[PDB]
Amino acid sequence: GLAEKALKALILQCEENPSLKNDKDIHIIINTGKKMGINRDNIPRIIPLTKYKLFKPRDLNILLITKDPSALYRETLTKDEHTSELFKEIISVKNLRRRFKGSKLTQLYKDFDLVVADYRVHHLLPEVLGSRFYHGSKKLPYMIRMSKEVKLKRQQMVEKCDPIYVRAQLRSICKNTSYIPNNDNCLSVRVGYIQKHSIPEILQNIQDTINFLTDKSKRPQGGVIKGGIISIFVKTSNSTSLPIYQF
Amino acid sequence: IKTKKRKTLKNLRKDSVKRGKFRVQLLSTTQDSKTLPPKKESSIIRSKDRWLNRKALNKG
Amino acid sequence: TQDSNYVRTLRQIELKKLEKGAKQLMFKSSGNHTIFVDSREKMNEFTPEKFFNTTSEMVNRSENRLTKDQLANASSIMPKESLDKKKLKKFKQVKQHLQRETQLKQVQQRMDAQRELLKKGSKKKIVDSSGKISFKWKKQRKR
Amino acid sequence: RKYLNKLIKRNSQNLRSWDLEEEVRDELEDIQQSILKFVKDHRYPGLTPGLAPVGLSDEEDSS
Amino acid sequence: KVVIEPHRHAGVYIARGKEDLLVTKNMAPGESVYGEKRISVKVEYRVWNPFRSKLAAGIMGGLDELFIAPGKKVLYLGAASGTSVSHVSDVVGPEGVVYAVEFSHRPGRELISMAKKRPNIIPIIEDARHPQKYRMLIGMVDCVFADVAQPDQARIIALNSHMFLKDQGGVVISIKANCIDSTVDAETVFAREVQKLREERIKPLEQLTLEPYERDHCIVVGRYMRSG
RNA sequence: UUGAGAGAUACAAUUUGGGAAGAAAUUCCCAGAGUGUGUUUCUUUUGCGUUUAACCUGAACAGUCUCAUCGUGGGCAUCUUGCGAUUC
Repeated sequence: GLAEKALKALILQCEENPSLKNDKDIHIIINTGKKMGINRDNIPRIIPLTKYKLFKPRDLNILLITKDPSALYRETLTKDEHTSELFKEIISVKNLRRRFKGSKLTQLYKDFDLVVADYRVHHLLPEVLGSRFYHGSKKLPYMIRMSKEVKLKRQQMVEKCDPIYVRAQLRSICKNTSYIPNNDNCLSVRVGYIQKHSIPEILQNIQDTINFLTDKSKRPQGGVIKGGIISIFVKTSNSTSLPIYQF
Repeated sequence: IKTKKRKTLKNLRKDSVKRGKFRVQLLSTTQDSKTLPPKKESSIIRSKDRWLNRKALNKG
Repeated sequence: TQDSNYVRTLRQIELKKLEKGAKQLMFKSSGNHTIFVDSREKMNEFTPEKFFNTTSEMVNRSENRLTKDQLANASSIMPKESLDKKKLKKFKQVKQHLQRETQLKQVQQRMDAQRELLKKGSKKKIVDSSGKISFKWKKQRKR
Repeated sequence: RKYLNKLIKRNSQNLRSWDLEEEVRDELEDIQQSILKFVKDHRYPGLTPGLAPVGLSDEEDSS
Repeated sequence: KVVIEPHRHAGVYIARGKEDLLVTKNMAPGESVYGEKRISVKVEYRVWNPFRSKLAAGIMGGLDELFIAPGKKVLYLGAASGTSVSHVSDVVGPEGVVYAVEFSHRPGRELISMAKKRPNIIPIIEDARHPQKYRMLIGMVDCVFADVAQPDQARIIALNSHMFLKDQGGVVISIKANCIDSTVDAETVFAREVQKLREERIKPLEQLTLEPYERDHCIVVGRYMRSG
């Protein structure tokens, strides 16, 4: 129950403090003992929640970024009934680099809510995006395999898509959350909204997250913890640390 | 019921029990082997009489 | 032509090493193993143990069936982890050699057809509608 | 009697441990048969962690 | 480094070394027949290949009562190249002897060269089909091995059964289905063959297919029982 | 969705035979065997509909000249990134 009292302390101090109202998320920061192996790129790997949802694709504004020609992409995703109301805007990379420059990029950041791009263009994406999006780790775009078809060696790649599959993929990544792999010991992960759900949801959230990150299997995503997790601190971006689970 | 006792007629009549990897069948009786010409070939005689009474000639 | 020679030489090398391997090796047999008897009651009463008078594992082994009276590994160094490792190593080496041989003969055949593609005649290119490229010569006896 | 069968059993243990194998002999069965007879890319390895292992419930369901 | 293990039958040893192997105590050491290797432990020991020897396919196929022993006399119908028959001379050792027969003349010369070297083999170089020409020189064999591809195996083996078989004796035939009939199924052809021998007084006991060595060969082990 | 038969089974219960502990009743190693449904594989039968089907063959690539091979240069790194193989 000490965890829950500390969460009560955090949320009530969030109510009183003028700065703490103006940032509206909760981050769990973990310190373990050992440094982690994989170098820090910027592919946010996802983490599942089992009992509690977090956000809705029918609740956030979405940007999609394509391959080059984007014609069948835009028209099919617009016209075929599973994604007709989903994405705010679809645009290709070349069209983006032509269209937005500097202050226009900052206006994009101010306006749009969550960004997803094709896997085959994520590697180049942050260079046209710059580092205003790449301040820290909130608005990191994800990557989505569009066609449910795989390119073998020495064979021409087939173009297709399906709104079915892309809608399921967005509903997964918007239901549950994502973390970033590092090299140093300390790490951070966004968990939950202060009003969208409550303290039991947050505790169950933390339990499932630490369980999925402790589990030995599912290794490309969930085997991130090496050594023992020392402690978990709950904090906002502008609040302070509250210590739980110290051993 | 009586269907399964028809199959147990097959059971009392059959001559091959497998014991896992191994198998035992026994030697047919001398008087049978000596005082009967052996049985006919079902597949071959069926083939020849099928060739006779095929549908390609409108017999009957 | 010298390339076809070199690849052929290495292919024969691998073939002979595979044959010497198969000669020095030892497999295990599993075929139809029937046993006759004269009574159907004695047949239904047959038991492999009560016929061979051996143990469980001696019955279940077929490449070696010594009776208990004839039964009437310490020098072998760690048979639990080492000797099975070496048996598996020999058999995996032979499998590797066979696979290598198949690869080599494939490359040799492609190179041989290409080498024959250079001499004489009247050639004709077809595409086998699976997607193969091949040739066919005109009906033309050389002098 | 039990002693006779004991000497026998010792011999059986010797023979068994010399000869037998479990899954190693199965691997040997694989090798012997062949001797006597998942979403990744080829060029992009960041995808196979970066993807989302989507749920058939999150597909078929309409929220 | 290598250890031995004796077999159910005499003369037969399984060598447990760097690989398990089927081996027999040599008669004379340091002398090859078909380019095989050796192993010693001092005692000298000669391999068989279950491929190139059909009885080698039998032993590691597993046969309960093979009627070979050291001090006996065996008949071998079909000793081409002399390999398995020189090996059978090995397993009967010094005291026993084998009478091999053969008809084609290239393995004839090969077997007679092995007869020049090894004593316990006595060769007869005839067509098998008229046993008078070797009942002048053979008397009262104990056991019989028959690997002849001719389809009248029953006739030729019944002939040598009436002529030379020891009473209550042991006989082993090999059967190639794809040589006798070459269209139909293995156990079918086998049952027909052992029917032939049963009518020809040979009481069979077991048969066994040699699967991972041969293409649908089997061997039939039986006895000669109260017969002349 | 006409019959018959053969085999692999998965599970559910059933059961032979050797070793081993058992004062004993009972239990554990093994090699098994039969029954229930289910998963079939194959053989075969029955009816109905149908008379061709498939592959080859001769003077069957080629003036918008074709094809083989070695080389030169260019795109495709938002990827057919190309195997002694044929990226275009």
